[PDB]
Amino acid sequence: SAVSVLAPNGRRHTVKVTPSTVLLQVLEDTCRRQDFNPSEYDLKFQRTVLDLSLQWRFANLPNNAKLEMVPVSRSR
Repeated sequence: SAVSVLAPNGRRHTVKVTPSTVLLQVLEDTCRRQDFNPSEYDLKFQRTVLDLSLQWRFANLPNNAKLEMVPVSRSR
């Protein structure tokens, strides 16, 4: 399994995550290294929202699991 994050700011980065790994840990990890906040950033893929409370084991993401990056505070 692999996850991809396409930043609309012109920044395209892909992060390989596990299908059993919580996006929270990945998002938090990438957010930590990428010094980013969820309350200021939101992730969504197709018809599935990508956030912290969105586990792959549930949100069921695609192989490269490509997610779209969007500035904001969680889904809503």
